[PDB]
Amino acid sequence: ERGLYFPINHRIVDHRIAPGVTVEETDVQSRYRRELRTNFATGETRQTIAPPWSARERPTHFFSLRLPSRNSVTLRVKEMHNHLLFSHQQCAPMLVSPTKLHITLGVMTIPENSREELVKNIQQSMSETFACVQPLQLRFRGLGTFDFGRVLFIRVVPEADFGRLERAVCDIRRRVGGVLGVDLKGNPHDSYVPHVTVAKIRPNQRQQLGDTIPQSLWADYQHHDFGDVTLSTVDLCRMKGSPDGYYHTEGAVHLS
Amino acid sequence: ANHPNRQSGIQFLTHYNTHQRFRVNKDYIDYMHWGKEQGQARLPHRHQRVAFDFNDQLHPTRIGYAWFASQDPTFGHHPDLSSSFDPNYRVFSHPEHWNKMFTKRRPGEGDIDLSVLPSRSLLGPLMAHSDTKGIPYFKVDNRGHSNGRVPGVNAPFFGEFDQKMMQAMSRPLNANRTITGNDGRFSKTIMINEPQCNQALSAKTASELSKEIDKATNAVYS
Amino acid sequence: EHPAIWLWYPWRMNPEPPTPHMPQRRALKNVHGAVFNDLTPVQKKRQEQMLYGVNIPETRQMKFEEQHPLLAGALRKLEGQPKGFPFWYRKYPTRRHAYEYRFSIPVEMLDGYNDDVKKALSKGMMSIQEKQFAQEAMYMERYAEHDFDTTSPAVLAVKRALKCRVLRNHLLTNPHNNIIKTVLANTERKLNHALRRLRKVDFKKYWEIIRDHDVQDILQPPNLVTYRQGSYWKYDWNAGLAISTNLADVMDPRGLNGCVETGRSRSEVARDLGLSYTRPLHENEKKQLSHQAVYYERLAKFKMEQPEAARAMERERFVRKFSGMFVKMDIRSGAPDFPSTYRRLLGTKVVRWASKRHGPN
Amino acid sequence: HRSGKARAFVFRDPSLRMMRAGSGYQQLRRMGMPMQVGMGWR
Amino acid sequence: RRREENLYTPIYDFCHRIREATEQRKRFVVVPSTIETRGCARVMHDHGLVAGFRDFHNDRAFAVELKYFQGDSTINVIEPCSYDGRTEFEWSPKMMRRLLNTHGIHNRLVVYICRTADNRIIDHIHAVKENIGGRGLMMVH
Amino acid sequence: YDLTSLIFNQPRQGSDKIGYVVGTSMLKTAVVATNHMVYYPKFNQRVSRTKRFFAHDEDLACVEGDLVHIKQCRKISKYKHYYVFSILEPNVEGRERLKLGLKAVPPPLFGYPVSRRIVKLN
Amino acid sequence: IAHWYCGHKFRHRFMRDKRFHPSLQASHDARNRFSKRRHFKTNRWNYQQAYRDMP
Amino acid sequence: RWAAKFYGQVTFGPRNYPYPSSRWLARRFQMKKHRIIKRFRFRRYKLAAVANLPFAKMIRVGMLPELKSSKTKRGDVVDPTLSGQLVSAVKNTGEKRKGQRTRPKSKYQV
Amino acid sequence: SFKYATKLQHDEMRQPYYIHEKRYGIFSNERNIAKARRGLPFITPLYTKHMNLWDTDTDASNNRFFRGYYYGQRELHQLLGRPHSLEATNADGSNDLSTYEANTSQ
RNA sequence: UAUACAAUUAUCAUAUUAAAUUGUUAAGUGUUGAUUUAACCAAUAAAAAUAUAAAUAAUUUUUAUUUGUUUUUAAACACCAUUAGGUA
RNA sequence: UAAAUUAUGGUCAAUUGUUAGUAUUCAUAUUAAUUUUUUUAAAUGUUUUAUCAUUUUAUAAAGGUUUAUUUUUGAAAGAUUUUUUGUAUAAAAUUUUAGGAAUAGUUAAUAAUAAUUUAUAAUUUUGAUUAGAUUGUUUUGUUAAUGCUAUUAGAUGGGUGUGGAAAAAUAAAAAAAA
Ligand SMILES: [Mg+2]
Ligand SMILES: [Mg+2]
Ligand SMILES: [Mg+2]
Ligand SMILES: [Mg+2]
Ligand SMILES: [Mg+2]
Ligand SMILES: [Mg+2]
Ligand SMILES: [Mg+2]
Ligand SMILES: [Mg+2]
Ligand SMILES: [Mg+2]
Ligand SMILES: [Mg+2]
Ligand SMILES: [Mg+2]
Repeated sequence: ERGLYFPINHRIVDHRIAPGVTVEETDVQSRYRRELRTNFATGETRQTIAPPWSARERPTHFFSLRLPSRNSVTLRVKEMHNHLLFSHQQCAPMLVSPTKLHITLGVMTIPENSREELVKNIQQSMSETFACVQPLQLRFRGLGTFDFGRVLFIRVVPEADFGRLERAVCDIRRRVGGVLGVDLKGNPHDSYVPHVTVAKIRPNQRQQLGDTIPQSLWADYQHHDFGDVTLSTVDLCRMKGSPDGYYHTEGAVHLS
Repeated sequence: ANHPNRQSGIQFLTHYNTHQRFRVNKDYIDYMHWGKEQGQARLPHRHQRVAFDFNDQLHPTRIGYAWFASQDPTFGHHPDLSSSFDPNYRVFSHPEHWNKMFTKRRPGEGDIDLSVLPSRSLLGPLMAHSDTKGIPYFKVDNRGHSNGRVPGVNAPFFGEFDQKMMQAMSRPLNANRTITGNDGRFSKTIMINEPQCNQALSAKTASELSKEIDKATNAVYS
Repeated sequence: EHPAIWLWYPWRMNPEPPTPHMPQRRALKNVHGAVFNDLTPVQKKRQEQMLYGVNIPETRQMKFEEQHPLLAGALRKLEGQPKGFPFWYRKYPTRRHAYEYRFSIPVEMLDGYNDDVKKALSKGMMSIQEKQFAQEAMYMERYAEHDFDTTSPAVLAVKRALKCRVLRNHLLTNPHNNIIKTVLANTERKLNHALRRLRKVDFKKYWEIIRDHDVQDILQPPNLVTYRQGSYWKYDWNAGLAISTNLADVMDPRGLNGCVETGRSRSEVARDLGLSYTRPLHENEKKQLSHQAVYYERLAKFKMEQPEAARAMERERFVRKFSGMFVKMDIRSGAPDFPSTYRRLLGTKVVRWASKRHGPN
Repeated sequence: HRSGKARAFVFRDPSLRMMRAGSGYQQLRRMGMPMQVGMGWR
Repeated sequence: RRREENLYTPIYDFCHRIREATEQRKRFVVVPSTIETRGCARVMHDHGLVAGFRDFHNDRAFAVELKYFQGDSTINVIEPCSYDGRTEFEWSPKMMRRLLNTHGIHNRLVVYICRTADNRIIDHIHAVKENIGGRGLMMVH
Repeated sequence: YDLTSLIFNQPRQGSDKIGYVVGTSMLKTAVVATNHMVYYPKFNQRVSRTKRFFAHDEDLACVEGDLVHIKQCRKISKYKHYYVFSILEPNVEGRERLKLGLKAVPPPLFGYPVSRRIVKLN
Repeated sequence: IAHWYCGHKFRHRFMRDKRFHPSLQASHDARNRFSKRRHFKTNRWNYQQAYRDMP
Repeated sequence: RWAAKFYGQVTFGPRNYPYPSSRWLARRFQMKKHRIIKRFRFRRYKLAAVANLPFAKMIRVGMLPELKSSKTKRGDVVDPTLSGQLVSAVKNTGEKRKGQRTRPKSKYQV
Repeated sequence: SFKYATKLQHDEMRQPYYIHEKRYGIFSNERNIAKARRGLPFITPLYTKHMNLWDTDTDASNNRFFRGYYYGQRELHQLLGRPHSLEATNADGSNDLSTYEANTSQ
């Protein structure tokens, strides 16, 4: 009586059920708008997906833009942690320490034998790619999820110097994965989605934490604005958490 | 049109932004003091006319004789070369420039702008008189005549004067615009136009002329 | 006491003046009908800063020294000595460029003369009109793309902004000259044009002009009617700046376009490339979305922890589906706009709706 | 007659009257412009 | 100057310049210079309705030389096809073919000028020849 | 025959429209003002009329004063049959205006006309 | 002109046709064609401070 | 101005008649205008237009029960508060207060 | 041009039927004829327009209705940023190419 | 009852590219009385002078702004009433 | 910025009032109509069937609607031993009154939610909603002609919801299972 007789959002045909079934044999009931609920609402993001053989092996090193000291980002993420922990303190193991915040430009697997040839060669190619690029001012607002809501990150908006990043990345992508064959978890002809990972659930953690980060935590910060940052520093990092208190850094390039 | 302020009529042959002369807000005319030389006071002044009569002279080309050296030594000043000619020249009109409407029209009254008539006061030439010679001596100006090299004005003038416009509008009889023509009812004018090479005809241009000449000559009405 | 009353004795040409009497001095409107009682503190600051004097920025001396280091070298040898050759001519390309002394007399030309003369050509001796022209020339110079630029949008916008302020404070003093009311309104209109062309040429300069001279009041869309029809945004179509953006420096174009063969929108290809374009949200949209995101968690918790309440509500819904107006979906029932497609029922048979149109169509 | 219809000074060239009629409703019906949404003639 | 007024076209006042300059028996007219205007002039000069014409590559205007015979002009009437720019008349080949026919006798007496899709300014006679339709400009005779 | 059919090949009339975004007060909904054409055969001339549409932008990109491409689609809500297909011209000034916390566009000074005289002073 | 439409005079017909004329149609410049005068001087005494959120 | 300049069409002469009106016609219409105006004066007409009300519809105050001239005809129905205020307006319009601007007075205004 | 050509009841004055096939496919109407509510008043709209006038397919070069200046083409040129005028060099409304069209091979 | 305005010039009420706005000057007492008016009546009589240049042309002011009604007579003329006053 | 010819081609545009100084489509004309005349309609009982039942037989009652009316094959056609499919309900244009103001079970998001979910909502002066008149987008008359001037009729809510589809309560002129 307060709206349409048949609300338009409720008109749904399921074509993944056989024809004739719903007319005679039985009726099928489901809450159908959990599935139809879109990629903007859920906060999912489609990352470059790995081929199965690459999907098998752990990633070892990654490219990163290092966040400078005195960031808008780091500050606001600290504020966000405060708020989240005051709401639910079950988040505490999920959250990444503000010390480890960095922009992830791509991920890669390096085998341990060819290690030095690869790090030297990579470092060199990287330095050539970024030779001409001056520092990058990028904008961060919004949250998103990788790997079925297990990884919770801060989006990099394509409103700014981001454009340049995309060419820049796509060049190293075509060198590191194209030229010297290296395992980039995706195709070298495809571009990686840059992100700042905030909360994460590792395999070991998953038992006590659960299989997905409940959206009730970060729902309100989903579109929150973390601000602008200029970035001069590119790293190639191996992931060791006890060597310096920051991800162990195998290579570096200065944008100037 | 019997309405006052509509008397100036419909003239299209003016240069203004309306074909209706009486909506034009630029030049308000003066019916009492105007039209000695132009006939009616409605019509455009001698120097602003965009349409020309058969036996009347058209506008003088402004100079701003040295360049006639090739011509008849006796030939004097060509009638159409003038030192001072202004297509934009404000003619004094009382209702515009001297406007008595807001007054009782007593002898001194009415508002006057002096920007129209050139000042006949001695104040100007006294106040500006300098030991440095004038603009012409100093040659401050760039450019020159706006059309560049002009046979009458800047450069010298060779050949013949066309005082009627007869050669100036003719139709090229050729794809190359080498040969041009002017046809009256019973007469035909074929004019060779190659001023650059001194009227020296090429093989193509000559073989063309022998066509235009006999097609003009074997015409019915010539 | 309560509404004004016009009294009209119909044999008379016009009514008698109203009883509350109105304000004795008529309000001064801007072009759009908005009221200004006085200059805003910013504009006031602009005129107070024009009045006592202007100055040439040492910016010009600097670029003069870097561009033509020889001439500046000469003037640097000759300071205080009378000069017979004007080496400084490159510093002042135009007549208008020299405002620091009257009659466009450059500073270093006064070197060899009397100090009395120096005081007689000073700023303090300018007329008010001259002072306006001074402020205008200074600002025109700071926003100009080259020396002789006039007609370009930034310049135009600035000079019209200044003219507008002048006329405004003028009208503040002597109330009725409606000639200048009209000239102020026309100037304001041409300013509106100039600014709206600016924001599509270069927007930061547009911003800083609005912030310097405090004209945001003439950028406000006049009335809701013509705005709702999108004729406010239709202006920069007519100006030819609508496509002028040159995206690639801003807004990576990959997620602004839809797929022709696929049919998927721009939000879809943005989804697929893992990009997010989203306008910054106010608190409305944020708290709506953050309220909606959580529906299923709230629901799961409800039907786990409290099954009886749920089953009650469900009883009501399920049984409702059998009661009510229409039990099945047909063209009649499934008409998205019921009152619209059947208007012929609205007075007599169908009493639910009192009007045939609740939306655009 | 200030209150009444405007009259032409002379006639109108009939040929021009026929030239300005090219896009008129009849020619359009012949071109097929209007959609046929109803039964029309029987 | 206002809304109700017609929207003038270089063709409109080209025709009226020529008409008025013909009524005052002038030898030369200075007239607006656009593509279809000097097109119209070349066509009129073809048919001999005009003594001559020239474009000086002056931007605004060019000049036409009028022809008189037996004391009155060679032009009875000259009229533009449209009063506005907001109205555009299209001439079917059959229409332009009707003009040519006076109750069974072939009549080229009156000339009609028109644009083509090919940007040519043509009389109706060549148009009918190649069976192309065109947009109307003016009639003259 | 107008601009819209000039640029597009439409499967069905009105399947494509180009317009400006006027207002976003509704989540995932952009209102769009669009022009179309009417012909008067008596006077042989065209007029442009204008019409508003509700378009569905998932993900909320459209800022008031965007030039957008719009398409016909599935019935979405009571009044939305159109979705935003592409942003032709975004509003850069408006977006930066939002980023600073201000409204995209200043709110119109006067509303709809009235037949009364409102005396409201100070 | 059929005499039953609009007023009893003829010119009433052409006065309502001017309402449909193509070049006379309502737009962003020409507005309120049918009642201009009911809306005249309506906001004179309505004092509205203009909208500035930028300095 | 509110009231009508003319009554009926006062400029009817042939086209290009080089005056707005002829003497004859203008005299006829001057007669009709005269009669109407005289009617307004003697019947003591009063109109009002109030703020925040539809303006085209003017309350006729000369027909109000207090200010009504006739002893017979039923006058009009206007709100009690509003009508009190109208009566006060009409009353305090009458006489010149010093410092106020002098406004034309008549017998028929009362 | 006469009254007899006003009567479209002749088949010689009327765009033929088959056009509606050529647009929507052959034998497409046999579907529509069996529809529930038909011909009271309305039938599924029958599109017959001479194929050289089709708005869908054709453009400014082969169709005279597109090259009408003052409403379609004026807007288009304002948008694309070409210089334009009433009587222009190009068939449609435009004196010259825009900057983009001059600097880019398409 | 149906059955073809003008568009080159048309006088009553739907304006629109415009340079204005602001100026502290003058005038007044000797003496015994028919001035003004076609004619009446009241009853000191003298007076208020200065500004050009400059403002750029067009494209979204039509709910905005605008077309000889105006504080102060303890200052007159003038006008209206008639010696009482009104207005200026 | 040059003419053109291998010559009438690509199939018909053609206006008829005897007025009364002059200005302005206005009495008396022709064509088309109503005035005007029983040579085209028609009467009731639909029909099978397995028996108190069940199969076949789907748009002429009225009301007055101008952002308005939109849809499938599961019936029949229909072919064949049994299962078989997908496409549909949505829109865009065109919309009347001489003197013109506000409208409302109400928008959008959520969802098989909410007689109190969330929100800075929706329609309107580019003319709304009520209210008058009116049966909407191949049909006529006049005319040399852009015009002017006609076109009927037929879809009027729900309440054990049958049926493929509500079109389901006299009023055919549709052969309805030998
Ligand atoms: Mg609807
Ligand atoms: Mg009703
Ligand atoms: Mg009087
Ligand atoms: Mg007809
Ligand atoms: Mg008027
Ligand atoms: Mg006074
Ligand atoms: Mg029925
Ligand atoms: Mg109704
Ligand atoms: Mg519709
Ligand atoms: Mg619909
Ligand atoms: Mg019932």
